[PDB]
Amino acid sequence: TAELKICRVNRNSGSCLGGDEIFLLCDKVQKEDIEVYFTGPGWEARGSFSQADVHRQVAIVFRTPPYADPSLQAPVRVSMQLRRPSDRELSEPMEFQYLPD
Amino acid sequence: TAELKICRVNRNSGSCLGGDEIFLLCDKVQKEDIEVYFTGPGWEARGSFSQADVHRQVAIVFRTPPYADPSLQAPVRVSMQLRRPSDRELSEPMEFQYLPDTDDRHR
Repeated sequence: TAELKICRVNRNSGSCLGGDEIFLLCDKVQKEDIEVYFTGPGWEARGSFSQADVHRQVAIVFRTPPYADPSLQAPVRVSMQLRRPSDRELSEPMEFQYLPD
Repeated sequence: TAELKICRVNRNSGSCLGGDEIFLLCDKVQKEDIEVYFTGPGWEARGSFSQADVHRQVAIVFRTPPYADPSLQAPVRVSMQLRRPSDRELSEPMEFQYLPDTDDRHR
């Protein structure tokens, strides 16, 4: 039922230390059944936010998670995706790059 | 405050030269009847965006207008509000701080 779609973001790169605030505009989602996933080879972490951070079901403001390597020497590419935990549905991925701090 | 309301923004400060991208979350608005109104003593300006920049009536991504003075030496706080042209309704004001900036091409 329904699909997940990332429409726009304020940024697609951030520090490998995590903690950057991201504004993500999306198609209708359910605040109690939604997450933001970051994935790379041998690594996965969720964006940090609460239900109050989901605005009118069409935008999520969250903080990026720390990357697996806190002392990056060059950019690394990971995928950012919306994920509905109930049915495991995933949105098409968006490129996100973690950078040296 | 009645119906127009700014709920959250990605940043509340930017260059006095304008052009900074702002993500503003708000209560329901009509894309063809809404604007972001900046004001200060004897100065007014509007944020720049297209109707396509209004996301599902509850979010606006816009570029800040340039402040009245590009020679700003110290930060200056101004007001930022949602404004509805049709009935001139205004949201409660949010503070925005313009910051000094330079352009090697402008003297």
